[PDB]
Amino acid sequence: PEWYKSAVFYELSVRTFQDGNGDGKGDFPGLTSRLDYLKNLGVDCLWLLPWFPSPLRDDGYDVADYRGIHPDLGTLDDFKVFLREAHARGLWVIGDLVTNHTSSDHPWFQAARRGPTLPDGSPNEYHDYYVWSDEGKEYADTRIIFTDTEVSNWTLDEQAGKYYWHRFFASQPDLNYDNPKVVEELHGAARFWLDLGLDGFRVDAVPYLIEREGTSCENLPETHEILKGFRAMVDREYPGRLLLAEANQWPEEVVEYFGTEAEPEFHMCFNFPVMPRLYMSLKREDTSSIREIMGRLPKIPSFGQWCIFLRNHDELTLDMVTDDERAFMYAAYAPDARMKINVGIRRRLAPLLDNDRRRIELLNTVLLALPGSPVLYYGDEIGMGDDLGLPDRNGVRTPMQWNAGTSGGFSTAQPSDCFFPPIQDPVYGFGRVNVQSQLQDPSSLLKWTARQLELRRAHPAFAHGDLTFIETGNPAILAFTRQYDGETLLIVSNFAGNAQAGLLDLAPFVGRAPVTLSGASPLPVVTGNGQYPVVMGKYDYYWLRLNS
Amino acid sequence: PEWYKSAVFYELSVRTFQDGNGDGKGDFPGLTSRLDYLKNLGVDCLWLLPWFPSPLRDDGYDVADYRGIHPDLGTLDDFKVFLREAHARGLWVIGDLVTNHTSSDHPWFQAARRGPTLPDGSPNEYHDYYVWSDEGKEYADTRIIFTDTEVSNWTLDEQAGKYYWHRFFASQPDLNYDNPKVVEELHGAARFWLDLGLDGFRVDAVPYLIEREGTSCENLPETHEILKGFRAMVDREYPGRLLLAEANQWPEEVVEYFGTEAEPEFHMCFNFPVMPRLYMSLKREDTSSIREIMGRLPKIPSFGQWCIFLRNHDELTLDMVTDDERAFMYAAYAPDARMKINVGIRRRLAPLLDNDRRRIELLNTVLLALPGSPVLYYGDEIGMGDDLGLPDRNGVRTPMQWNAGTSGGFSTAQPSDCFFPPIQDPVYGFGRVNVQSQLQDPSSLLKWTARQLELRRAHPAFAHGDLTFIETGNPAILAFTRQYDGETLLIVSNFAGNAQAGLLDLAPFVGRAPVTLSGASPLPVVTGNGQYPVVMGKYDYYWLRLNS
Ligand SMILES: OCC1=C[C@H](N[C@H]2C[C@H](CO)[C@@H](O)[C@H](O)[C@H]2O)[C@H](O)[C@@H](O)[C@@H]1O
Ligand SMILES: OCC1=C[C@H](N[C@H]2C[C@H](CO)[C@@H](O)[C@H](O)[C@H]2O)[C@H](O)[C@@H](O)[C@@H]1O
Ligand SMILES: [Ca+2]
Ligand SMILES: [Ca+2]
Ligand SMILES: [Mg+2]
Ligand SMILES: [Mg+2]
Repeated sequence: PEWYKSAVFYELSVRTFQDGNGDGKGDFPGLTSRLDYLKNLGVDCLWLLPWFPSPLRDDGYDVADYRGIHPDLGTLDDFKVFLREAHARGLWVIGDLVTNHTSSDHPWFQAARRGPTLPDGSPNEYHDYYVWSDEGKEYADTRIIFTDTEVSNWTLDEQAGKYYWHRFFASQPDLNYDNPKVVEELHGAARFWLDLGLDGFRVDAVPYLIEREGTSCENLPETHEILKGFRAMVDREYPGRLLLAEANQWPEEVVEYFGTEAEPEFHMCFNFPVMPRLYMSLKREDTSSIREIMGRLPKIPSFGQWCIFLRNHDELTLDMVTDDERAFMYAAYAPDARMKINVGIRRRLAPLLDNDRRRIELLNTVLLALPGSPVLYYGDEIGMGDDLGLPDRNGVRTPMQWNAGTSGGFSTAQPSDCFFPPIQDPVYGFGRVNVQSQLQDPSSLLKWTARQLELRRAHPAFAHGDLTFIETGNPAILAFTRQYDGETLLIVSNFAGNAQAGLLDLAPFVGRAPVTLSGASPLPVVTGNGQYPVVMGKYDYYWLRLNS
Repeated sequence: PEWYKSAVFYELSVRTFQDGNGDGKGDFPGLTSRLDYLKNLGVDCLWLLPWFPSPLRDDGYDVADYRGIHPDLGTLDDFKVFLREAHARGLWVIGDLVTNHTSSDHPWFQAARRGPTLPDGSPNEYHDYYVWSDEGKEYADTRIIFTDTEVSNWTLDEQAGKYYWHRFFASQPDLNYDNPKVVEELHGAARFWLDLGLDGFRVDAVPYLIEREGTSCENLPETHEILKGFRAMVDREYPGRLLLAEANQWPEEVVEYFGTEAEPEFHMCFNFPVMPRLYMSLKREDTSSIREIMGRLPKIPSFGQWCIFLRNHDELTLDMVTDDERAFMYAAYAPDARMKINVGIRRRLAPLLDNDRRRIELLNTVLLALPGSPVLYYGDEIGMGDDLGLPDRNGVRTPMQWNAGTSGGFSTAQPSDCFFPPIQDPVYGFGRVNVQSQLQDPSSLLKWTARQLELRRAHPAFAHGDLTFIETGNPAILAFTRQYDGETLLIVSNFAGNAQAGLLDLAPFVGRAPVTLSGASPLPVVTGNGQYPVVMGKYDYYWLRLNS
C-alpha cells in the first residue's frame, strides 16, 4: 500500500519546537537536532506549520512568499539540511500550502491594490490575482469564520478604492481562483517544494477557494475541479507524494475531497466530523454520537486514507455539530468565556480532560484504533497544557517543553523573550511537564504514548482494517472490530468514569478466543449465542484479537 | 467502638515535615502550621517518629532522654501547643516509645558503663539497667537485624570492660527487663507523655525485650508478659489510649501481641505479614500469596484492630518471607545493589511501582479495603520519591514537598542546609511533586487519595467489616467481601498489567445487584448459581456494594 496509509503523523511549528541560536525563536537547526526524539517516539511523518516569510499576523498562515524560508526559522540551507537529516532517519516531512489566500504584505497584493491600470496606462496583470468588488454587496448569504475579529468578509483598501474578499483575517486577501494565472502560481509554489524533496502538503482551507453568487462559497464543484487539477499535477510530475486536505465540513461534503477513483483529489483528509464527537461523548458517557457520524461517512476511494486527530494548532472547532451539541460542548469544556473562540474551544488536550491521564490515554487509544492514520499534536504526547492569556489560538502553541532549564529547554533566552511564553503554571509548567522527566519516568505519558504506538505498529489492521461497530448493551461502551489480512481486532473502550457492564454481540465469532493485544492473555471463548458479557473499569480500553 | 478502629493514621517525622524557623530542621512550630493540611486530607491520627533528645545515630530511635523534646524540634512548650492544636481539629496524636533500648549517650548507660562497683566501693545501681556479658558467648543462636553493619549482637565496652547486648546498633544498648527498675522506668516514660494528653503510643521492637538462653530471644513469653503489664497500667490509669505494636513476625506469633480477651496486650499491631505479599503478588500477577498469608492470620481479640500499611520510614522488610520469595523481590524491586539494606529494599512506594499511578492506586485501594485501620506514610500521597545517596534508611525520609519554592517549601533554608536534602531529581523532585501543585491539578494523586479516603468514610464495612474471600478462577484477580451492619461490599482488584477475566463465586448473593460505590452504576444481577462473570482492565479496582 501507500506510505501515508501506515504512517503516524506529528504536527509541530518550527518557530516553537526548538531554538538553536538562542534568539527566542524556534529554528530549522533546532528542529533538526530533535529528529532523534521524534523517531524514537514512533513518529513517521512530521507536518510543519507554515515556514514562509510573513508578518505572522495569523502566525504565518498569512504567507508573504511561497518560495523562501522565514528568517525567524533559519535559511533555505537550514531547510535543505533539515529535510535531508529527516530523510536519513526515515521520516517523511510535509508542509502547509496556504492556497486560499496570501498576506496583504505579499508582493502580489502590494501591486494588486495599485489599480487595474498602472501609471503608464497598461493593465496591471496582478490586480486580477485577488477578488475585488466596488460596493461589496456580492457573495452575501455567506458565513463569517473569524467572527470575533471580522465584521465583513469584504474590506475596503484605502488605495485600491475597492473592496477585496477574505474568508479569514482582513490581512489575508483571498486569491481569485477563477484566474488561471493563479492556479499556475500555486502549481508553481507547490512544485518549488516538491522539487526540493518534500514528501507532500497539507492544503489549508480547501472548501473556500472559489466563490459563486447564490451559493455558500464552500465545497463548490468549481473548487473541487481546481483541487483535481492539483492532484493531477502532483500525480503526473511527482508520483508518491502526499496531498492532505483540511476540510471541516459535514460527513458527505468532506468525502467529496477525496475525489473519485476516476477523478482523484486528496490522498487523505482530516476526519473533522468525529473529533468533536469524541469529546462530547466522553462527558455524556454516551458513545452514540461517535457511532452515528461514523456511519454517515460515505466510503472513500481506494487511494484515500483518513487522518484521525484529537487536537491541533487551532481551536476545538464546533461548527459542524448541532446547536444542542455545541451548547453542550461549551458547558462541559468551556467554563471560562475566555476559552471560547470563533465557535470553538481554544484549549490544549490535557486541560480539556482536566489533566486526567486515564482520559488522556483513552482518547489516544481510540485515535489509534479508529480507521485512518493518527496525528499527534506536538507536546500533547507529554501532557502540555495551554495559556489562554495569549491572543487568538496561540494559547495552545507555546514552546515545547524539553526540560526544567531555561525556558523549558526550548531556548537559552529568558521566557519573557521567547516568541510565545513557555508555560510555567504550577500544573502544566515546564518544571513539571517536560521531556527530560518523562524519559526518566518509567510510566510517563511519553513512554506510554510510545509503547502504544509500538503496539499499533505491530497490527496493520489498525492502519488498513475495515470498521465494524459491535453492540454492547451500554451506551458508555464503544466496541468495534477491525479486519485485514486474516487478523481481526476487537477494540472495546469505556467512555465512563466508573465501572460499566456490557453485553457484546460476538455472535459472528462463536468459537473464537479474544486475547489481549499485549500480554498474550486469553479471555473466555465466545460461546452459544455470542452475547459476550463484559465489565469495564473507568475509562478503560481493551485492545483484543480474535484468533480462529 | 474505640477510635483507632475508625482512624486513618498518617506517619510523619517532625524533623523532616515542616521547618518553622529557617534552621534547616523541621520543628513543632512548623508542623503545627500544617495541621489543616492533614485534617483536610482525611487523616485522623498522627504517628510522630521519635521526637526525644538523641545523638541521632539511628534517626532518634536511639533515645537519650525519654522526657524531653529534642532541641532540633523545639521545646516541651512547642510540643504542648502542637498537641493542643492537633486535638482542636479532632486529630489524635501518638508518639514513638522506644522500649527495647536507649542510646549510648543516655545517662543510664553512661552510668551503667562505669561498672558494677563505683569508685567509693558501693554498688552501681545503674549497671543492671543493661544486659552485660563477660565474654559475649551467651544468646548464641540469635539473629542479627542490622546485618549490613553489626557483626554480632554483643559489643565490648572500652570502659565497662565487658560486653553489652544490643539487638540493633551498637550505639543502642538493650535495656534489661529482668530488672524491675527498668520495667518501672518504662512505665514512668509512658506516664509522662500520656499525662501530657498524648493519645497513645506506637511501640518499637516489642518482640526483642527479654532474652533467654536456648531461644531466639524473640516473641518470648517473658516478653509478652511485660507487654501485658504495660497494657494493664494504661487501661487502668489512662483509659482509651492506644498501644500500637511493631511486631514483624510470622502470622501465629504476630497475633500473640494482642493478648487474649482476659489478658490484653496491644490494641493494634501492624499487618507486617501481608505487606510484602502485595508487592510480590503485583509482580507475579498472582494474588494467592495474599489469600494464603492473610488466611494464616488467626482471629484477633474484640479490642484488636489491624493497622494496614504499604511503606514506612524503614526498608521494605523481607526477613519474614521464604528465601525463594525474598530472592524474587530483590530481582523484582532492587535491580541496583544500592537498593538493598539489611534483608530488605530501601525504596519509596512510587519508585517501587516504577511511578505508575495505576499500580500506586491499586495498592492504595487494597490498603484501604483490607480489614484494619490504614496508615499512610507522609509524602506517599503526592508520589514522593526516594534519595538512595543517603545512608541507612534516610533515603525515604527526605523533607516534605510542599511547594516548588525554596527547598520544596519545607524550609526557607537552602536545600544544602536542611537535615536531609529535599529531593530535586527530574521525576520525583519538588518542581514536579509537591502539595501546592497537586491542589490545583484537578486529578492529582493528592486529590485522588483524599477522595478515596472520603469514599471509604461512607462505608464502615471497610473499618469494621469481616472479610470473606471470593474465588475467581484467575489468580490475577483478587476478590473479597466486607460485611458490616447490613452493607455487603464486594471488592475486586486486578493485579495484572493487561485485561483479565474471572468467574466470581457470588453464590451466597444470588438476586443481589452489584452497583459501584461511586455513582452506583449497576452490574448484572447475580442470577443462577452465582458464578458471576467479570472482566477487568490492568490495575483495575471495582468497589461495589450488593444490596438486597
Ligand atoms: O472552520 C474550519 C477551520 C479552519 C481554519 N483553519 C485554517 C484557517 C487559517 C488559514 O489562514 C489559519 O488561521 C489556520 O491556522 C488554518 O488551520 C480555522 O481557523 C479553524 O478555526 C477551523 O477549525
Ligand atoms: O523486622 C522488623 C524491623 C524492625 C526494626 N524497626 C525499628 C528498629 C530501630 C529501633 O531503634 C529503628 O531503626 C527503626 O526505625 C524502628 O522502626 C528494623 O529497623 C526494621 O528495618 C525492620 O523492618
Ligand atoms: Ca477564495
Ligand atoms: Ca532487649
Ligand atoms: Mg531562530
Ligand atoms: Mg526548626
